[PDB]
Amino acid sequence: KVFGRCELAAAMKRHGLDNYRGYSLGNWVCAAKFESNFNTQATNRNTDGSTDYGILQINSRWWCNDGRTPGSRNLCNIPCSALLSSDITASVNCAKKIVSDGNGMNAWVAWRNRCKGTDVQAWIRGCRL
Repeated sequence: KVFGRCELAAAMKRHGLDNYRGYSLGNWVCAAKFESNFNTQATNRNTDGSTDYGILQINSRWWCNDGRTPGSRNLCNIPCSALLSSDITASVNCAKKIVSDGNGMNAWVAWRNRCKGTDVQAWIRGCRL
């Protein structure tokens, strides 16, 4: 599923991401835009052989099991395919664990390079939240 901007903001808000660990909703919408273009089915393979899955491009080296990332962990205790569903609940629950791991949203390269420091609240302007 390809979310609309306000559609995703509203789903994310409903799942408790607004101000989660101090990150306002716009940060999460911005990260999702640049990680996946709001597409829950986005996958991208990394040169180490791990793969990033879903709307927040969660990586199989630590966070989910795809059966093909040898020596990897499964810290969200989920098949990576669960991160591709049209229902974002699994991606959100796992992202809450990631952002708690010490480095905050810097664990998302696109957020650090394209969202961090910018006027992120623009990503939720005009939405009925």
